[PDB]
Parts: sequence; structure tokens; C-alpha cells
Amino acid sequence: SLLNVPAGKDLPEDIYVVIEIPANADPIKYEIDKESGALFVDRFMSTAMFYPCNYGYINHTLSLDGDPVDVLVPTPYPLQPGSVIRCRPVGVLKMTDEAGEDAKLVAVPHSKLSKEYDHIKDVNDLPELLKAQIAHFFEHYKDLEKGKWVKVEGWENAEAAKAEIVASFERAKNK
Amino acid sequence: SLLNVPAGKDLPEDIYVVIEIPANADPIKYEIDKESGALFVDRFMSTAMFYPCNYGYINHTLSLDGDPVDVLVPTPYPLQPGSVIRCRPVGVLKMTDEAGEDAKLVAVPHSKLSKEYDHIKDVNDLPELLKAQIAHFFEHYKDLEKGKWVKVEGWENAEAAKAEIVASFERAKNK
Amino acid sequence: SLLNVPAGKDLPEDIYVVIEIPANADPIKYEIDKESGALFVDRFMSTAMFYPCNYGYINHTLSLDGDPVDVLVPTPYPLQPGSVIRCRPVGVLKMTDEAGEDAKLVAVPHSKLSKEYDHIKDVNDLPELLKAQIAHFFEHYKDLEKGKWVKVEGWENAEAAKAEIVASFERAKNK
Repeated sequence: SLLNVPAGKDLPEDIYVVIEIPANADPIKYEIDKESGALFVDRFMSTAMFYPCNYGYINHTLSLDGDPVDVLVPTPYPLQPGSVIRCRPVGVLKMTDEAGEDAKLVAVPHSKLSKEYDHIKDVNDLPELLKAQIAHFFEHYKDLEKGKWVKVEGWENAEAAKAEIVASFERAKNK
Repeated sequence: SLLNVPAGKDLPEDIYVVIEIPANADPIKYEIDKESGALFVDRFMSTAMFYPCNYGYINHTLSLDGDPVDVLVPTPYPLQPGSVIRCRPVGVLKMTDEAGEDAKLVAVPHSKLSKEYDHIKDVNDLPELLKAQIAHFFEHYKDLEKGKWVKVEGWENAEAAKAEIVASFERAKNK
Repeated sequence: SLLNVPAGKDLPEDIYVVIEIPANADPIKYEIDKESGALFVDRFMSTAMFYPCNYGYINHTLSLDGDPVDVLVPTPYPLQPGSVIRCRPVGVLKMTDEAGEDAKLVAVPHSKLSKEYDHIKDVNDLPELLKAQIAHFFEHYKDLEKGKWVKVEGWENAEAAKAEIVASFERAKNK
């Protein structure tokens, strides 16, 4: 099942993201269940916005908000929810919500799947427009959910991203 | 897998429907397999009609036609086949086909996912139009399958719905 | 899971294909993983082409290129990737890439799902156009992947198809 999926083939320059929400899709927020491994409708988003990239998580990891690391992956065409893409971290958007700080990484499809993302080695290689779009999306998607807020601090490099991967792995089962 | 999915987290005002067919979709009738838990093309529908809501079943239940309880869930945007939505029964369309009797329940998305369905407490709260549409759909979808017929008897309340849930759960035992 | 799916319920006039890529879809090449049974993005196709039919494999089989037998299934409407269709082999397109000659079978939806494919008993029953389209697709889809080539030899009958099914079933498990 989707639970039996490797965090990566070779952490952390080579990961597997499990996709929950496709780029440019209807505003349904899906999630994979811990016990079923099934795609659950987590929520119907209230703002009229869409994810600017495919949105998912790395299996066998844990952020300190009590969830796996979240990754945004851009692709030429939207991916099936519940499907897996081998990619390569290239940055992180650092933001804080309530309150367990909520960093989101950005990984691009691995060279084996496509060479279109080879010239993107680090966060600055991403277009400014897409970056502003991601930032703006996370600044606002929850605006119509009372008692929910997000402050976006900023972008950090691929090493920053890789760091969070290794960290959250190991915070990964242990306790 | 999709077999390992709870009937509900608190029957019966709080259930899980496994979605097989999305609202307003192509006329492919999918089903989840008992052994694989895989989404199987059960049939290509012959009439030019679409399901007016997402269509699915409650896991760990059995109707007396030899299938789990079927639930129709309305949502703002169609759901991925094979995905799960936490909802709340609000009624039942009572109908009879060839092989005994074929009640179909109507559950609305749980308040945790959206508050859009909070004012729908019972069957009458659903719009007339949607009700007539469901009824009409089930009256006719099988018209071009010889030796298949459906007579729609009528609508019953949420407690009627809840009843069928509890019943069919327990009848829940025997494959 | 999708791993636990029968090759067929009565080989070889009655098979199960696991669908990876839908007809007329975005050019994402998906695959089912051997360990997870999960839908993995195998590759982003580089040519501006689409699969003319749904594309998938028979579970519990092995071709001599080190993969299950691949089947193309036509349907009236595209199928969900990762879903299973009971169908009935009616032909085979014989082609060579290498490493590993690359026959692709063509099965049509079983009569239980639809009678639309009843009159297609063998390869010649398929329309010319669809045949030329499949052939032309496999001749060219890999044109922009250096060091990859395909020569299409030709079409063979349903018996030829069923043969490859029986062969590749055995060729598997047994070491």
C-alpha cells in the first residue's frame, strides 16, 4: 500500500513524494490515512484558490506539528492524487501557523523522469512568479477558516530542504 | 487498503463512505473488489445518464441483496473514485429492483470537512431538484439492460437511514 | 492491494488488466510498484502524443524484457489509472525495441461489462484507423529519448495474444 512506500531511494537528494492534491485542481484537500493508507477527503477548502504545484508528503518522516514533511512538486501536467513521484529537493518555504511551525519544501521531478528540471539546482532557479504564487497561496488559503493564520517567513536553499528531510526522518519512529 | 477502512468512527451519525463513482462523471460503473480492494470497472452504463452525487458504500456492512450499504454523497466538487469521505446520513431513497430491494442512503459531508451541509439535518432539507434528480436517475439508468427494472417507492428520514446502517453492519458477518 | 489482483478469472479468454495510463490523457507514464503496489510516475513523455487506448498490464505474468505482459484496452470512456478491467484478448502488435522484444496485446472489454465489443473476435475486427494509430504511436512516442528505438513488425491474432498470456504467466514465479 501507500504506507509501504520508501521515503526515498537515496536520501536526501533523491526522494519519493506521495501526492495528495494535484496542481490547479478542485479545492478538495485530500490526505492519506495512517491505518488504511487510503485517500481521505480531509477538507473542502473555503477560499477560491488552487495549489500552484502538486502537493504531498514524504513517507516515513515526521514534522514537529505531528505530520510527515510536506513537499510541493511542480510537473508539466497534474498528477493523480495518491500517486508517487521520485524527485529532488531544491528549497523550502518557511512559514508559521498555529503554532507548530509549518515549513513546506519544494522538490522537482528527478532527472530519470524528465530533464526539464535539471537546471533547477536551488531555490533561486525556480521562477519568481511560481515562488510568489506559492507564498501567496499559503498566505491566504486559510483566510476563511476562523482561528487559522499563516505568516510566511521566507525561502531557504536545497540544503535547508535536505536538512528538514533528514531531521524529520529520524524524528522518524524513534519515539 | 480500502478493505481496512472503518464503517464509521461513531456509527451511525458519523460514517465513512468509500467512493466508487464521482458526481457528473463518465458513465463507467466502478466497484471495489472484495479480495484486492482494487477499483474494478464493474460495467459500462448504457443509458446517457450520470450520477447526480458521488456514489459509494459503507465498509463493513451488508445489505440483503448481498452488497454493502450504498450511499450517495453530494459535494461541491466531484471526488476521486476510491477515496473516502466522512459524512453524516440524512435520508434514504427506498426502491426495489429485480433481486429483492435496493435502498440507497444519502449522506452529506461531515461538519469537520465543511459547514455547507450543517443545515441539512433530514431528507427534506435536501433541495427538491436534487431529490427528483436522484429518484429519476435510479428510475431510468438501467432501462437499456433487459431483465433489469427499478421501482422507486420513496424517501425516508435520517433515522430510517441510520437504521439501515446499524442493521447492515451487524448483518455484517458472513462472506 | 493491486498486487493481489488475479491475472484473469479464466485464462486466457478472460483476463484482468491493471490500467496505468488512460486513453487520450496527459503524457505522464505511470507504473505500479512491485513492493508498494502504488502508482508511480515512471516518466514524463517527451513527444506530444497520447495513448490511443487505456494501457496496462496483466498481473502475475512476465515478459522476457523483465516486465508483465502489456495490454492495450479500448473503452468508450477513459479509465482511472490504477483500476482494473476484465477483458478478452483479441490481438497483438509485435514490435522490437531491445533490450527485450516488446509485444503489446490488445484486449477488449469483456461482454459482462459491455456488449459493444462482442463482434470483435480477432485483430482484424478492430478498425483500421485505431490499428494504424496504435502502430504509429509506438513507432514514435520514444523519438525524443536518445538511444531508444522501436520497430513495429506487425499484428497477430487472438490465439497469438492468448499464447503470450499463457507463456508469460508461467515464465513467472518459477524462479
